[PDB]
Amino acid sequence: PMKSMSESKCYKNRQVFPQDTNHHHTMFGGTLMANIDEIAAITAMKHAGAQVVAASTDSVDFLKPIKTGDILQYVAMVSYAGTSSMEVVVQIRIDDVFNNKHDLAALSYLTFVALDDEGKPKHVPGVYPEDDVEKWFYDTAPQRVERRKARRIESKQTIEYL
Amino acid sequence: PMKSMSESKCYKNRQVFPQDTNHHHTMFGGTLMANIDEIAAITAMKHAGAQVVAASTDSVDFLKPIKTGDILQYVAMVSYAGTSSMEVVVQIRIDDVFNNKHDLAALSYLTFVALDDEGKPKHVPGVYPEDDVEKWFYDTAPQRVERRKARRIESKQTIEYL
Amino acid sequence: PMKSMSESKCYKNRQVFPQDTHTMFGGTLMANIDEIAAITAMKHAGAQVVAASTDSVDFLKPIKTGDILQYVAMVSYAGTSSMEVVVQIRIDDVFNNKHDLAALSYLTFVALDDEGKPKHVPGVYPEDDVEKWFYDTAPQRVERRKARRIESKQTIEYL
Amino acid sequence: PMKSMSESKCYKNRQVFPQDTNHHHTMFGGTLMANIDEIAAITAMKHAGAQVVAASTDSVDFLKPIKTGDILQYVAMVSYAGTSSMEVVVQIRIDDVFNNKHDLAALSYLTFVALDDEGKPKHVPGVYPEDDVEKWFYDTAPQRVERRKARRIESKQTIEYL
Amino acid sequence: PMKSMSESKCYKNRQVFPQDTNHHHTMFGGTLMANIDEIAAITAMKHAGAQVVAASTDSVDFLKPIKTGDILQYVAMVSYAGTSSMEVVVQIRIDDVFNNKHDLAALSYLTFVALDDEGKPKHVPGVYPEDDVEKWFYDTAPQRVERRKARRIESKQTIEYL
Amino acid sequence: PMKSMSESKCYKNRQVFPQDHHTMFGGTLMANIDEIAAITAMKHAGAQVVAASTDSVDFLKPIKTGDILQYVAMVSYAGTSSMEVVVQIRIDDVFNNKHDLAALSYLTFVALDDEGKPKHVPGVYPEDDVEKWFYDTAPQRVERRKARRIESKQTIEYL
Repeated sequence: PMKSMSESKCYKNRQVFPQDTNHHHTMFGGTLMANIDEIAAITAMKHAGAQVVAASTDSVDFLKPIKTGDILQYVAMVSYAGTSSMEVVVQIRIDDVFNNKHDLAALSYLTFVALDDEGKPKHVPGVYPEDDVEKWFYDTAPQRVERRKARRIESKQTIEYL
Repeated sequence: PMKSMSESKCYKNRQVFPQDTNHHHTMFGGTLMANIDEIAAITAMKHAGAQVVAASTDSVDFLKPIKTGDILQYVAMVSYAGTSSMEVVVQIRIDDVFNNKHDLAALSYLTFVALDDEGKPKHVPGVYPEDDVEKWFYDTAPQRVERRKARRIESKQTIEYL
Repeated sequence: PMKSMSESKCYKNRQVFPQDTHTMFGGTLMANIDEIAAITAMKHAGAQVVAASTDSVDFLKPIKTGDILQYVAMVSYAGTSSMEVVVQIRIDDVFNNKHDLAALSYLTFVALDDEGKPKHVPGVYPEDDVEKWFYDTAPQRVERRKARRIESKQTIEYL
Repeated sequence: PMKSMSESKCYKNRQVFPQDTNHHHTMFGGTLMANIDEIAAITAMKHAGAQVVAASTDSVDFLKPIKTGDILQYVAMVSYAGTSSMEVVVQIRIDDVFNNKHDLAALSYLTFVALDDEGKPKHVPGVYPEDDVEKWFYDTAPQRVERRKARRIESKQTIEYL
Repeated sequence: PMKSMSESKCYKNRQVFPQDTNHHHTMFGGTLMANIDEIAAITAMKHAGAQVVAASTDSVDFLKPIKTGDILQYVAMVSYAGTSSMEVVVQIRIDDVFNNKHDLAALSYLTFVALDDEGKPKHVPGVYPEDDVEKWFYDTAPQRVERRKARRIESKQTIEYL
Repeated sequence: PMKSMSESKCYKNRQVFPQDHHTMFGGTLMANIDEIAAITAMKHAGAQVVAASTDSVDFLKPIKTGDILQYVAMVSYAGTSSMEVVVQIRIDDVFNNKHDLAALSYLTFVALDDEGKPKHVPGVYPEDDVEKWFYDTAPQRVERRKARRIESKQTIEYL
């Protein structure tokens, strides 16, 4: 079974308010990350057709500053599907509604694991791209997914050490 | 100029409440990340002696599930100091308070840039470990820092592509 | 100048939890409705907007803890400076891929120039049969809107 | 069995804080609607002496902008009591304490249904006005109510079509 | 110049939500204290007819537990007025709205100072009771007020020592 | 059985932001005070705890936006089942590495068993010159607390 990256794509438009920003008109990194986590989890469930858990936030790159009164569009897709696990890619765009352009302000990758009711890993469908943006994330996923497994084993050492 | 990892170490004790969990009694990943972001930024400022910006969240590994009513301890330290940049390591512990135990539930690494009154990169002091845990993060930090730089190469290639 | 109902269409997916309740509390739903409708109206007007009124929120099916919500907002009517936004709130069944309409809301926004004055907005046109259903039923709702702000007019006068 | 509009009257003074406003320092239509819904539900419970559920928000009219640091006074009353259903009216006042004035900033009408311990519609006492303002909302209620029942017919036609 | 205790009396009905309670379904002391502080300031502004600042929360006594879904009624009054300062008393009641009983669940006393538009202390009117509840708090204020002036001497000793 | 004031000492660093004339809202400060103190009391008692009272919160220096706050909570007194927790709220100047005491609070917690009845707690002892200042002065605050609990129950009696 295969699902396109589009089938489980989730959208979220949100505006940046003063309670969401810092001391320099600039969005709290923590607030961006919470929203990222929220949209990615739903995208992961839709795709898996099962409850999911976050194994890890593999990265969040802050690329362009986000200020109060800015309009955000979050886009989430499954970019890699292993046995029970998926990489979700989230794009966070600054949406200019007065000259109708979009700039990529942050980029994030997350790893979710699907669970049955047992609490055990559930097989998930595979995923496939349909346009080239989807293909870009799809093609680059395998080098990211192995680095994820490598850094979780150096994370294995660290817990053992402590 | 040099600072110990301890000089700028920040602590945060917080309890896990219903408002913070999902309907499986498990802590929202986004909430953990907002708190991680908050504690790490303060640690980064203390150390830099200047305002700072988040360049990136390099990873969050969720290692043990966190449930409602659990007591958390966040510990943040600067584990690497470059020219203008800091890696902050944040440890999130589940604190067993009548068996006085601590289990490592999540581990995160973040990157900050110090800024002058203008908004341009500012020199930061170097950092040094004093105990063997501090030395562990310090010693393993350089292998992590190159991966950080290699992988934002992928992010601009990705921005370029889009 | 015209925009389709799709051009300014905004989406929001949300899961329902306890801080959100096993019936979802209305206040939470109404904050999310207002948030999504305003962004759709800005996108359409290409200008700052203000909420003139919430014309209705209909609670049709209860929303329970752990339900997954999908909000869809569209401009269903554009007069001179004012837009009607319709928000559909769906209970999104993701393991059997069903959708049930749980709540329905209609709001009225006015576009503003930099002054603080009403700004002309482009028109709107439907492209599919759902968009047409809301587009076609909008005109009775819109004067019912101005009809009750004349009744709102008497009320403030009296008080 | 009958109750005056005053018997179930609820009050709420609240100040408007940044957490409640957008970047024009203007109160969120959504926050206001949550507060209206909260005060109306309690007034509806008091009148019916039963748990209640919201069938609808019949209207909210935004009449004067509400700004940060403004002091609000909410007043909720039952303006109509049918068999199992109640109309609640909420007046939202900007409360000026330096000259002791009140200006009407928003007006809302909501519809609640009283429920059995089973969850089936429960009979409510009737309601009666005692002054000229209460009589004004009372005399104007039946027209709003007939519109309410009409608007749920169009709500079902919409559902059928979808 | 004098005001009765009733002139500046503020009311607030609020229901207790999950967001307000802990993992034992029990209201956050911090939330109650925030709500207490909010209503008292307004009562203080009303009495003084000027901006106010909180000098202290003189005590909050938790007398009966407050749970999720409970309905609270807060009542705030000026119980004492010195030259520039006011004591506000807040009663927090659990409101049984189907048997119309009230239990006093918490009791708090706060002290505000009225300020002029510059930011210096402003004189406030005197205060007087009209019923037996109002006279109860008025008559017992002198000991609370002396408890208050003593405790800011000890607060100064503490600062000097630190 | 005894624990030092340090064994259960808790820390919390926070910055003062929008959601928080920008002069920090007392309610935000008091919410944070209550949270940090309850955790210190559990740590000390090694048991679930309830807040009996907030004995005082003194606002000593205004806290304005961009201040960095450091909260420190300690057990300053331990009776049979009850604890006084002292919370220090500091304005932490981080580029001059100095500290100002902005607010000071004392709270009273009672320890509870799984039954829900008062649980005995270990005693407390100071180790440094600051800990001894709070320790030595606690009994007069503590008696002032036991008197105010009577006046509060009597108040209930009267109403």
